[PDB]
Amino acid sequence: KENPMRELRIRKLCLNICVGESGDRLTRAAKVLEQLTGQTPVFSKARYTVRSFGIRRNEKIAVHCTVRGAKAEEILEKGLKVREYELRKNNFSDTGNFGFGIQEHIDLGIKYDPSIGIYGLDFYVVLGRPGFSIADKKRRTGCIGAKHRISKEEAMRWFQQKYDGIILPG
Amino acid sequence: TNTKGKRRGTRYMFSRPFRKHGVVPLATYMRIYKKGDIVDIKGMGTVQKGMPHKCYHGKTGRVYNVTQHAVGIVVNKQVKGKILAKRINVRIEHIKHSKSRDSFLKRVKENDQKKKEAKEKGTWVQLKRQPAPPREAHFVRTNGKEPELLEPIPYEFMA
Amino acid sequence: FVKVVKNKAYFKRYQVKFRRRREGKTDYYARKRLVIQDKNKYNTPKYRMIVRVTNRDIICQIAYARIEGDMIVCAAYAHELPKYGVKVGLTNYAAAYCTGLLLARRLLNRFGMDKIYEGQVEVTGDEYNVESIDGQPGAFTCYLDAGLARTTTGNKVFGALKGAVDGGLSIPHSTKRFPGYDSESKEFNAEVHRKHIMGQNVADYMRYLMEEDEDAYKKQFSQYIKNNVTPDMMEEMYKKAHAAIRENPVYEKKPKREVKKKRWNRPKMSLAQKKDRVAQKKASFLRAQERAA
Amino acid sequence: GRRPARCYRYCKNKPYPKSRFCRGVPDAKIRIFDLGRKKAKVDEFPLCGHMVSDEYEQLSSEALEAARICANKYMVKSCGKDGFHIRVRLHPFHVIRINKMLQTGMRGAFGKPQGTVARVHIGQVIMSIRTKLQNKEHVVEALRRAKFKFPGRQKIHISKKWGFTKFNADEFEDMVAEKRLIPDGCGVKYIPNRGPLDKWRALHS
Amino acid sequence: AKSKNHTTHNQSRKWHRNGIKKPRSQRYESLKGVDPKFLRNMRFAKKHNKKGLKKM
RNA sequence: GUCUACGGCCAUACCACCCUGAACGCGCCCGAUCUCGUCUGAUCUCGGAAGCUAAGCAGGGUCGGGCCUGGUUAGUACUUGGAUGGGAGACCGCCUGGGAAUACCGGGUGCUGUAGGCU
RNA sequence: GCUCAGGGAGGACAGAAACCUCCCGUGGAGCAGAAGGGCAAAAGCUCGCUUGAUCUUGAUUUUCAGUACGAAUACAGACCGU
RNA sequence: UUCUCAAACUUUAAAUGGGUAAGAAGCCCGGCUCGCUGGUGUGGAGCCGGGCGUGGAAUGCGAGUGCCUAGUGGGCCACUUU
Repeated sequence: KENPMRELRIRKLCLNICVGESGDRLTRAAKVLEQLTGQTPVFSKARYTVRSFGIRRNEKIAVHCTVRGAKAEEILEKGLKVREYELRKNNFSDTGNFGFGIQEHIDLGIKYDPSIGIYGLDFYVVLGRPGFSIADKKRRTGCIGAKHRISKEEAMRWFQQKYDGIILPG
Repeated sequence: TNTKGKRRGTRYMFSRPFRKHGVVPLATYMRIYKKGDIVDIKGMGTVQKGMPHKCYHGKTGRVYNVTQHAVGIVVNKQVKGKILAKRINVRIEHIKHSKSRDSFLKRVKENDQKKKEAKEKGTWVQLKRQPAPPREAHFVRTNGKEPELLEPIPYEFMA
Repeated sequence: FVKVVKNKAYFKRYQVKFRRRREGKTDYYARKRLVIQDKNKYNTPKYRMIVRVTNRDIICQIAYARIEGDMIVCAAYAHELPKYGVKVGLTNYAAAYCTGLLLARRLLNRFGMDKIYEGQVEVTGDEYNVESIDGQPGAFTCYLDAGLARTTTGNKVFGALKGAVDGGLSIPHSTKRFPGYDSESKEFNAEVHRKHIMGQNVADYMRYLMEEDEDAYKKQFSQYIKNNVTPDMMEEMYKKAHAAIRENPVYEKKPKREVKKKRWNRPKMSLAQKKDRVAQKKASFLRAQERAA
Repeated sequence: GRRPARCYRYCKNKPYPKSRFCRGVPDAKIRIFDLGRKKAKVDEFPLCGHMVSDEYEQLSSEALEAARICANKYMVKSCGKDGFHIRVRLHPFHVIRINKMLQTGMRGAFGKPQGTVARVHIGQVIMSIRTKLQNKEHVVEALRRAKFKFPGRQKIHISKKWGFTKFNADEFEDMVAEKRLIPDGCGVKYIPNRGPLDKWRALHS
Repeated sequence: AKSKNHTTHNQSRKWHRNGIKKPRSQRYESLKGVDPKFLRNMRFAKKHNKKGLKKM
């Protein structure tokens, strides 16, 4: 009997559309997430001026959206079906999280538009556990402890169990 | 000539000790200072407000004035041949009590114990701190065994 | 392979924060303002009303800071409240009020200011302030220690504040953070605050589940069904409590029963044992070779 | 080129290192502070011989460089390329100043950096040579050749230590036997009774 | 025509001729520099000592 | 035996990892109707009590790192005062008093105030 | 209300460097400038409201002759902000 | 792990040094005053009136105080530090 407070689940689904572009592209990039999640995404600014990339400091580069709960589950099913439920070893972080990109947002269930167009976006799933909200209280905060961590090994056998998904090398 | 300037040569004086940086422990802020309380001055760097001048660091005065956050303290700074008892307004955190006076105020009361006791009983007690006398004659025993002979050790270079 | 941040040199140089900062409890920035007195008061005790809402309890203490550690002059916990009427929902705004009220009335009993400074007898919800009466002892003036709680409009700390303010404590405050403060056009609808004090925030939500689906009602309100609390009962259930608190606020202590003295805690392993374990281990290792090789 | 070592012999000034403040410092002539077979194990070069200062004075980088060469040559002529290992245990960190008089005078006379010099104390090691125990008389002669390249008085001591370690030569084999010492290049790592016991199990595995 | 810039050479000898006088530490020091709001009240406390003369 | 609320002193308390937690507590945990706050009821705020000590927390462990405290280093280094002492100097010795710091080797590993529990 | 420099591990385009999370992070960043000191639920970062950078007596500190100036520190009386 | 360093580096850290204290202006009860401070003849200060002289480390030495005031305001040398 595993203690039912060790039930590994999805804390959040960190979506981002980083275009490296302002105004019309970036506002019509936000259309994709808002037609997908049903919530208004935040426009992340540039950290500083990289002249090589064609950005400038505080110029809006990207648009991103974190999703919690049933909505976070339901979107992540649409994402993995485009990757036909297979991910690489090196896609899974040492901290027990995983992520993967998609080439184009049409594959999820949004239809092609002349104005909205095509936008590749980026799934990052943040796997957690009951008692991971200790690390961001205002009152008595604390680290989760070495036992209660998700390992990359534990995160791989979660994906393999939950979504019946094979994990492949390369 | 030197740079005249209020905090000149106070690189180490007004610095905090090693791993005693950060928040001021709050017992500092909640000890009562009266008039005539003998007080030693030691500029804490964490509180830049109401600091004493570097010349009053490691000096001991008595308090004449008590305000909200600070005490006016009379201290003997000496200029040339003149010693000038002068009045500086120092905040609490640059000030402790002085335990210098507090070993006398026990001796006052201890003398009051030994005086009222045998004011009538007629055993004349000693109330003056007589200096450390020449140690009185005594017998050093060598319990059977001899004292160990010492001889100077011969020279041999080490490096 | 990159440079380890937690070397010897890290831990040598490392300065620990204060225990109560390490534990994530005390704000020493905000404490230094609230606790310490002006030097020209000289052990005039500076009281503060310490409201601490737990997961299951509301702790309302009054302390003044002495150098040895601040000394609690009167305590009122919300788990006392069944002896005054309130059975269940011990960590809501209405219990916060009762906890705050019980603290005030209990303290004014111990200073012999029970008859003087009655406070709000009939609970209104408006801004009350306990004025001092001439020829009498002055009103007990303490301040509000909110702790770490994000003081939003309608935080439960401001329940116990109002609870104690109505109970005959002079505490400086504003209605801005009482529930019923219109944030938009900047007025204070006092009727909304009376709802929360008399627990109609809960009673309206009880009815909302009770009328939609009994599945969600039983799960949410299991011990309201159990201890026979209906939404129609709610307002009088606190009026009875508010009056019963004021009748007899004094604290009969729980009598310390004879302890058989057994040690549930593991004792500290002595030097001889620790020194001998590593002797047994380095014997166990060498006869795991002599048997092997 | 540069003045006699009579001018910059005695530790006259405070130590004046190449730093953020003293910049524009010329490059010291000594750079190779150890040579021979400096890729040698403790076990094979027991006999260490120290040249030791007997005077509190400044020894030039150019003198250290000369004495480094003078000892290396004679050690190669005696013990061969890889029958010894020299360490010059002084590093020229004190900067020497020159007041170039080309019509200014003693006005604004603070010197520009001329060179570097090793500040040496009484009973400090200038150079040291570890080699095989047979090559004892060759070490004494190699360091005596190199004494003439320094001012003041140097003594030539034969260490009661094993090579360039800090452990006595009548103690060394007894401490490598019980694995209190393990060889780790030219040095030897001391292993106390103080680590975690998993460290100890790797010792006696 | 450069000259000597500063010295403190004969000064310690000059200071000690007429002694180094510790200040004339007289009893009852002045109430100059004591906070006004407190010094106001103390003056009122002296003003009304006549009131409790019979009681005293 | 021990916790909670608020502390005082701020590592003997930290840090890493493991082990055990009776009861009360403290928590994670269940929700968003109200007050409040968000991209997101995760945080914040609020209303609860199905579930579990997994975690935080407490105690314990480790020839643990660190820290605290002694020993050694060492009467060493440096040093007040002294000499028509030595030495070409560099510097050194002695007399008169004072007197350190690593490496190295031990030991220790939070005390504790007010209020309120629990056993 | 937040935590920084920097590092590790991941993630469509994306590379040494854009963005997104999780972890380590005693300050190694930042605080206009010189350097020093000070600083982590802050003194930094981001927001909210503001004009205590206002009006007024004295005392004091610093340089010092114990004179000015500048700068400063503790109060007191107002009126104010938060 | 190892070699070697720092006037503008430092965990430690001297010797010499610099404050202060070593009583009657002290101690000790008791009452009075206050517009200051206040849960509270609370807190603090200020006043009166009593009672306590084994004069509270060594050594030496009579001190205190105020006017008027010349010359000087090129210095130089020595031990140790620099």
